[PDB]
Amino acid sequence: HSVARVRALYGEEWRSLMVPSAAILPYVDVEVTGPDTLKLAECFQFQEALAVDRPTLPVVNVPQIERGEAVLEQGHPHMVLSPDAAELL
Amino acid sequence: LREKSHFHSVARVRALYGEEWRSLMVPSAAILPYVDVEVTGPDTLKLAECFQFQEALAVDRPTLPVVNVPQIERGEAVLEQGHPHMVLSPDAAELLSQWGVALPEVDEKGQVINREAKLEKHGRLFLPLVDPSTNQPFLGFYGEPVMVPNPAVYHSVIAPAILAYARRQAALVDRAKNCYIPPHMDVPPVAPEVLAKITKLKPGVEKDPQLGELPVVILMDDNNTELARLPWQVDISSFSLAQSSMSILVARRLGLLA
Amino acid sequence: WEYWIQLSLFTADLHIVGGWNLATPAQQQLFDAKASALKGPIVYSFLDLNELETPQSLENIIAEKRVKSDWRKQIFPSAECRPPFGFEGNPSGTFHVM
Amino acid sequence: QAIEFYWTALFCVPENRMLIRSLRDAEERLLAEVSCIPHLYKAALFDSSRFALATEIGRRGALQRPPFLVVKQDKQTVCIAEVPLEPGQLIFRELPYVCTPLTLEGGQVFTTCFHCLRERPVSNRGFSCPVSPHTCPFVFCSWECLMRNVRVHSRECGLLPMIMAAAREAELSITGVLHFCRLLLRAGLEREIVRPEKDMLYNVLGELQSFEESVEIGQPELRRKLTTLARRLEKDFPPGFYCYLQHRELIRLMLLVSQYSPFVRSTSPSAAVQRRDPDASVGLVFSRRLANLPHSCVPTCTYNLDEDGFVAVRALCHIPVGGRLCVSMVEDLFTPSAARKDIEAPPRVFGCGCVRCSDPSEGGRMLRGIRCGVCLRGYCAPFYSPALQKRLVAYGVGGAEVARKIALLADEAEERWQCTSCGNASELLSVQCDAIEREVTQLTKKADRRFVKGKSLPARKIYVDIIRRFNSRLHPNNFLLYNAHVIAAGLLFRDPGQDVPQALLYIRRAVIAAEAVLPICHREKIHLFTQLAQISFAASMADKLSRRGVGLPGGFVLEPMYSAYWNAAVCCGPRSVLALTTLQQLRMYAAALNVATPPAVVSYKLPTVGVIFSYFRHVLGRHTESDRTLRRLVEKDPFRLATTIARLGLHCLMSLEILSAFNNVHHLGTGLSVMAIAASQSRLTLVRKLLDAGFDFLRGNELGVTPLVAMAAMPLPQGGRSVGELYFRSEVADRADRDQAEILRLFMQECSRRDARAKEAKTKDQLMLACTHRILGLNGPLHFAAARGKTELCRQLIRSGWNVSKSNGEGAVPLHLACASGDVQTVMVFLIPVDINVKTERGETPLMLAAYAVQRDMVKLLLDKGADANVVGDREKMTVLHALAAGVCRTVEVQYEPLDPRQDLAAHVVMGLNHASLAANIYNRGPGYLYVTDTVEDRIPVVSQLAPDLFIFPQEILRRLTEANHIGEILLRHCDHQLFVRKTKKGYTPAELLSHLWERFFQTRNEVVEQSELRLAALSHQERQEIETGWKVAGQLAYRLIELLRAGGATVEDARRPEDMTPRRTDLQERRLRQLHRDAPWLKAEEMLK
Amino acid sequence: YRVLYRLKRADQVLPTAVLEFEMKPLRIQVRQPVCEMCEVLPATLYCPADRAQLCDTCDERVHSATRMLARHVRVPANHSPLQFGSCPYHPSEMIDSVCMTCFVALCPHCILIGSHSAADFSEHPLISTLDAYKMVMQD
Amino acid sequence: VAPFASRIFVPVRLMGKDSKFTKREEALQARYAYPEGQFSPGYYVKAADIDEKRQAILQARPPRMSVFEFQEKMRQLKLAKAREETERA
Amino acid sequence: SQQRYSDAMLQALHSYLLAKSYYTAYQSAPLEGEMVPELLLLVKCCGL
Amino acid sequence: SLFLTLDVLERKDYQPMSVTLARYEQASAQCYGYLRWLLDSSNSSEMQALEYLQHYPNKKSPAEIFDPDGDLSFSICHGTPPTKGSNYCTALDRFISSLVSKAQVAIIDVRRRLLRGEKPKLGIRLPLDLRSEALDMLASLLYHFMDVRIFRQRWRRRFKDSRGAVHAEDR
Repeated sequence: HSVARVRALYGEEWRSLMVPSAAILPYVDVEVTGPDTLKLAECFQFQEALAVDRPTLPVVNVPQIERGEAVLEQGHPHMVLSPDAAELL
Repeated sequence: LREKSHFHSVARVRALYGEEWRSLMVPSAAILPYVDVEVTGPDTLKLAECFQFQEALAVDRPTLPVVNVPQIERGEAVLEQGHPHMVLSPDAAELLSQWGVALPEVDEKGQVINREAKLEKHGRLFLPLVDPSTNQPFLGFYGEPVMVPNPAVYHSVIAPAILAYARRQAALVDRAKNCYIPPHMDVPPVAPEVLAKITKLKPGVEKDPQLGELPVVILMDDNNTELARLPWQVDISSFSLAQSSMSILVARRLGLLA
Repeated sequence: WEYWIQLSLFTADLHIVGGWNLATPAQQQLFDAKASALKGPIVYSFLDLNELETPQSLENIIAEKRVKSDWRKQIFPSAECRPPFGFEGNPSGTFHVM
Repeated sequence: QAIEFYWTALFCVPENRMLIRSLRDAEERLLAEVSCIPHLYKAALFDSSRFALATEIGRRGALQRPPFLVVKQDKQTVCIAEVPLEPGQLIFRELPYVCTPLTLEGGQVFTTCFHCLRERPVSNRGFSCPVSPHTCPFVFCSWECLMRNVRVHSRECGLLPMIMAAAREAELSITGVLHFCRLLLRAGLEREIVRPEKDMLYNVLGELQSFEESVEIGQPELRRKLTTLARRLEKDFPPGFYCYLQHRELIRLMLLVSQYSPFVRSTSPSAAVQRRDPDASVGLVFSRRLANLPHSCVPTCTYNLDEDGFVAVRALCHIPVGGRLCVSMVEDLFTPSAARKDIEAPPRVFGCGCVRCSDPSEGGRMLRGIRCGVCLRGYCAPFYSPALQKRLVAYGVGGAEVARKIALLADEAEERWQCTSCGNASELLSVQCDAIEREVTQLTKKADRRFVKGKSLPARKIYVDIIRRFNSRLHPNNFLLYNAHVIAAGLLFRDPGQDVPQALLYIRRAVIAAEAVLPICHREKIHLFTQLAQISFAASMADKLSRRGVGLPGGFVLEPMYSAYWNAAVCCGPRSVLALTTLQQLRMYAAALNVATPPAVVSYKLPTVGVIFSYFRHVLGRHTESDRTLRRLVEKDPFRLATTIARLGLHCLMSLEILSAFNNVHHLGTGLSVMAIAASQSRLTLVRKLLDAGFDFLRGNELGVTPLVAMAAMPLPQGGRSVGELYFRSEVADRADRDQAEILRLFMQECSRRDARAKEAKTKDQLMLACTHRILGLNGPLHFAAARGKTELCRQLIRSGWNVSKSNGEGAVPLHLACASGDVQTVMVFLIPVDINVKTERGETPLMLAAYAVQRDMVKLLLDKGADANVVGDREKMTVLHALAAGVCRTVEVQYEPLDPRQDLAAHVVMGLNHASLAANIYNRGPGYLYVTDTVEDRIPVVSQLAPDLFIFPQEILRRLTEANHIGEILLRHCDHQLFVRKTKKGYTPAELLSHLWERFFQTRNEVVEQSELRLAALSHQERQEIETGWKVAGQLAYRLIELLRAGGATVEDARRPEDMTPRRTDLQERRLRQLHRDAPWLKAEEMLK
Repeated sequence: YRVLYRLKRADQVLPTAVLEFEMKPLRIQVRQPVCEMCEVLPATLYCPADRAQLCDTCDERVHSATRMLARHVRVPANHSPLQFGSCPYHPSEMIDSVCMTCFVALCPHCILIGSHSAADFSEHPLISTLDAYKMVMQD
Repeated sequence: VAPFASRIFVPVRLMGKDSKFTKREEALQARYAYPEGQFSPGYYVKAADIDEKRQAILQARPPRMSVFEFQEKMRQLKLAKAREETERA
Repeated sequence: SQQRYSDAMLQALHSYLLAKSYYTAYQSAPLEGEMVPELLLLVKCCGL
Repeated sequence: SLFLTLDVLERKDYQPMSVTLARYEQASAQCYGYLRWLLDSSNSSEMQALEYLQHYPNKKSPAEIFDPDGDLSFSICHGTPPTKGSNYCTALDRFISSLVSKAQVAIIDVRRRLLRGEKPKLGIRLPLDLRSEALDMLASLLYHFMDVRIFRQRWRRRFKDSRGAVHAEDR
């Protein structure tokens, strides 16, 4: 009768904004095994044997390709002192 | 997992919520078989030439979005059947609020009412975008035209009035008695009668001598009256949402392919 | 007492918050012996405080020392109780029963 | 300080009862005065009106300006302010230029997209690599990103091992280098398209601050390994990889990446609605305008990565005119000062002059405090080591020249401790407090490896051992102590454990330690405050297990959720998914405690209740009480009066005066306004009285639920009296449906009076414009009525003018939601004049949802009116028998929702424990109480596993096969023979798809029975006999249905699928034509005309 | 089954108690068991004869040493009696025992300090709650 | 369009009138206000300098004072100044 | 194999009776020897 | 268990007619601490019961707990017929059996008054206004003369062995 049924409708208040979708999902097993290429990317070594770092000799004369872009005098390279050679001197 | 980004805050949120550190992880041999994909060829690379072309050309050649956009992802409808939900675009809501015009609304059947009153003295600021060749607006979703904001109203009235009226009155009173923010700032208002007569838009390329391919927009009214030479190249991302187009043919029609 | 009200209302949601025995345990024993002297059993009647002949609140019955209701012309609901008065306005609310 | 003095007395005399009791009293008083948002910000969140000449253009065009100017004092990037910034104000709102996730060793992916740090929108769908489409991992997610980043991956895919070996020679963060090379590739491919004088990379180097000379002479190990990587980067790479950049300038750019790129957390929209963890991935992003800020460990701004994928910052404090805008580069700002200024720290972090990093006791936060025994009061703070200090004077004032002057002209690892009460800096204090410091760090690292390998029980055991043993030796703000509090509180709420009140301690001291140290708003304060109120509500429940009184009051469970919502608005967004899901948590918790009044500005009082007891006792039926006893109810909850009147519809003149004041406030329990809850139940006489008196009927809540939407959202009241295809339904349902039709009609006349008086502000269109956020899937009012089986409501919705073919969410027509409800009459009225065949974006018909639910009279009804039984999907290739298969044995219901009513303890309390909730799988009669079940999938169409009565008892299965066999029989004479062989996306005929899903249902059956519930143990031999007869017959009908879906297709000679047929010319041409029809829909007008 | 009674006498109605209640459910906090000697793994199998809950690594060292311990039947851990538990008189100890002559739920601390603490047994039978649940279902 | 709200409600717009709430509001918004100089203003500046910090941490404490001396200060402050103020008045 | 010994009763007995019902009408021989596998299940689970 | 029943009894909340004031404040949803029973019922009762002895208000010093005129010295002296005949009924085995019996008579009488409510007349302070000389005699004996190693040894093996500890009681 009442008390139990009408309390169930007060449970229907907070299920009002709750709608069945149109998803039809057929869950079928898919297996994981195969070549793992992030393994192969992270197991790879270089063969040059770069030595330890020492104080360096900067090259004084070089075309000015400062900050990537190519500055020209009026259309030709304008051979000039490099900034790291200015730092050494 | 030896970093100052593990072993810390990213894990104390998770163990608070009662899951494991064994999760959030998957080897990269289960990402592919679980998530099916369809092939992308060189045409996705060639199409991506002109998406960075909108982004890089930002401070000088501002983009023009489409307010007639759906909530559905492209490439699923046919544009004569199927009735998706109409919405105003996110980047169009940002741009319209940035320029200083009221936010409009898009109806269910795709027509945008104009909640403004200043427009009537100098034409229309919400006009359909029209095909360059056949001179008819693009039928967007149910037959109604794809419509975009008009920069002709924008550069003529609003754009000089922000700097000249508002900023000069504020500076000469606050600083004296007690920066160049808006973009473009180029060719002046042409004529108030040109402002009065405008209804159509056209994505063209132009700009030959020292630019090569810098697309502009051609502005028309009724029997092909070429009036305004405003830059404002169209947003290819919002246009492709409006057409559910999915491939290179948008850059062919819009001229953005280079 | 909670399982009593749960039985009377068909509701596995009702849970007791408190109680007040308005009778001494010696008085409960005297009433039990008088009932067996009458050769009759004892039935629990779960009434609303406002269903009685004259309604009293909890603060009314404690202060005045008497529940002033003529039990002769009074009708006692047994077993199934009606929903307590108010109910369908605030179903997940607090009520009283005597 | 009251906590401080109670703690030292606990160190003097342990236990002592009154010491640990007055400590617990003083801490929860302190929490009650710090966990409260100001009432003005409180009402601003629940205002609900937000979600409802040339000078004038100048005024509103200038009070929208970007509130920042990038000014250039010295070499810095000082950002100044011009407008009074309220907290929660959006400032920059840009794109992320380039981003990388947390790549790590072991070949592990964060199960999100490698690009575009987001949750994938569809878990079983994605885009592909250009170079190696399906051998390379890291599939893309959307077409907004495949156009964004396909060339930066084309240059990177072949060189991924090339950069992997570079990062291990020069030891670095692998994410720190992989972001940098992405910045090189993307900027390099931008130099191809722009003229070579202006670029963003041209702007970054030259205009940003770029600590260089502070790196050469200070923390020199930073410079040497960046040189090791750059020397490698120059010689076995193409010169265009680094944009032809110099070696010295390469060192500049590598510092430019490390010191301007923050760790962001990608919140996910599906785990937010599923109540699980947000922040599913973490990684670097870079933006130009984001990098134009100065770093400070005391922020005025916090950055985020939004769900639409826009990096933006908001306002924390109340930055006035001439203010500063600062973000923390440090992702964990609670990290101690020594690890902030770590040798591996970015240079911008390493040089920072905030009060926490200059004052030794972290600016009064006192994050490193260990008990000083000389004075036995107060705690001693550490200092920077002399080795650190010598290398650190290169960043402040003229730090460059003071550094070189000491270098030419002229115990180190040990750092001193200083007490802040009596001032003692002895070697005794620096070996005693060092001894405590090493012991707690070693213990926290021991559980750090214990938790990471997954052995969670001993990880909690030794964290709790830290909290119980050292404890008073530690200040209540330590990095060791608070990290022990948060882990042990979560692992004593989930995991085996949860004694429960000991976790209530550990989350309570965690929230206090977080608010005194972390900034005013933070992302982590969303999580800590949510679990503080969750354990508080569970401790209120465990008290109600014990002696049954009051429990914790409503303040201790609501206010932590309120601060969690305010931090959700400031940090993540006022309209993001995380803020809305925490708000649904707030409303569900408010309904359990029965508070029912949103905190607002109005707070309408009634100071004359004592006379109108003739009406107040009438509405709640209680004719007993006195003056003061319900005068409590009007001050504590004025709005419960409005809700009881709206649900129990009274049309008196006094009733209209009562409801007239309460209009703008919606609710706190469910968020429906006064009229909205009045019309949700059929109260036609009250609804008429409100509309003709001018009540608001158009605004919606935060999700967008207008009163008409909530009206159709209400389940139809069933279970009443008597009866009414044998389509009988209760007269309570009959009167409810027809009165709600009259309510919708009165809505239409109320539009007509407000729209015939004048023009514009078209209330007709605003009533049709009523949909919801994608969390519920863009559902409209016609959609809601179709899913609820309301026949008379959707008939009036059709007549008034709502579109029958309107779509929501996953392309669903209302006929889809009507056949999902199972009501025959709702399906009929949607096709009385039609779309008897129609497809979604997945490609399903109403017939295939009819076979999924396995309903006999629904499949028969559609087949009579002309449903095409040969429709194959274009995205799944899934047919009507493919829907009957796996609908025979489905283990997952897919359901839209605002939050889970499955794991909330508050959802069981609010919504109740009855037959209706058990059928909706709200609570569960399963083995565990709540725990954490199988995660299935993270989709915004939230998938949820069904109750474990499907697997145990053979009642639902045996019932389902009987009409599944009959549906196969009625479809046998209607379907063709080609569909019996047609394959799905996994290569299955409809016959052996059913055989395969029967085996998978059998494997899950043996798994569920083995884990078991004690209902199986408590079984008589007769009931065990009846179960095993049930599953033998269930296997009998399963094979009988398999032979039914197989033997029909055995009379066809063609086994090859139709797309593998050798084709006949015109089908090649027309597939090319319809491809260009969808590709270029604009060529139609130019074709037929010209 | 609604019955309405009218009593002739007013010396026949003794009111007993005023009871106030809330209408919202109250679920028992349930605790699926953990291993006894080492709280390092969740319990997987509970042996009723040993009345103890163990994991897989501990079942093979307790019962797999002598021969009389290998004969013990072991049930899954969700049959454990300790999952019913608060013993609300003394919280944080779980109900393992149900008195059958009293129909009351007790814990080990609740039999030493609480209700069934004085001289008793041989008139107070107690069992495990797993057995008690078996008799309700099999009526 | 407005509901034409009733006269039987007294709103009162919750602003400063009633002491306890008028200081609780400003206490809670004091934490949300702009801090003074606490940020990183570019350049570092260190004030750690251990030896003056012994004095700079003393620096604020109340006077260190015994109860037997407290009784004699409250006698000389109450009794003597009362004799002065009664003589003046 | 694991711990049950009572569900293994009923599934073995059911495969016994369902095989036997086929083996009394397909051919006139109730025992056919192929029911040995679950016969071994029946005796061992009865004794345990 | 005499001292653990006292430990549980003092730990319970007792309060005046503000019970009904807190019921009205439950529907609203002193004010400083509400939940106290549940918070401190988290550690073992072994720790709490020993410190219940530790802070007992009025105990007896060792000098006069062996008062040569007192009742403890009396029960070892005069009386107590010597161990002859059968069984083992030695001197203080009878008297700290009589003190335990008398202490239950007081403590049960206290619990009966707490069920009525009997609010006290408006430290560790005991339940209602006790003059409990038998409880004080037993408290001091447990306070000066035992060691905690075997108190923990046999009572940890009593709580988690509630079956074996009560069967070895009779056998």
